[PDB]
Amino acid sequence: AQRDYELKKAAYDIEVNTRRAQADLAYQLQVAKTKQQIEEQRVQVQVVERAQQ
Amino acid sequence: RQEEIEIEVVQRKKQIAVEAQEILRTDKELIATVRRPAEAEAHRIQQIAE
Repeated sequence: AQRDYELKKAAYDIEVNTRRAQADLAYQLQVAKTKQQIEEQRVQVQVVERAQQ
Repeated sequence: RQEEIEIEVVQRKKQIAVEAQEILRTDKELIATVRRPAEAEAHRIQQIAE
């Protein structure tokens, strides 16, 4: 009876840990994507600055 | 920053008009400091030679 319960617990824990790992790291991925858009415009100022110089 | 650097552009655009007067100033200045004094110095020689 203990074994029958232990195996389902471990089986469900695989999915819970998997989904938690995804959710945990989901923030930094978007932070990278957002910075990707930002940096393009940060250095775009250099182009405009040089053009007036 | 496009508008900030434009301030430097309009300054240069005007500085050109300043230096245009500077040429004319420097020209008249050379007539009074070089051309006329040299013409006076040359007359002394023609007189003291006699």
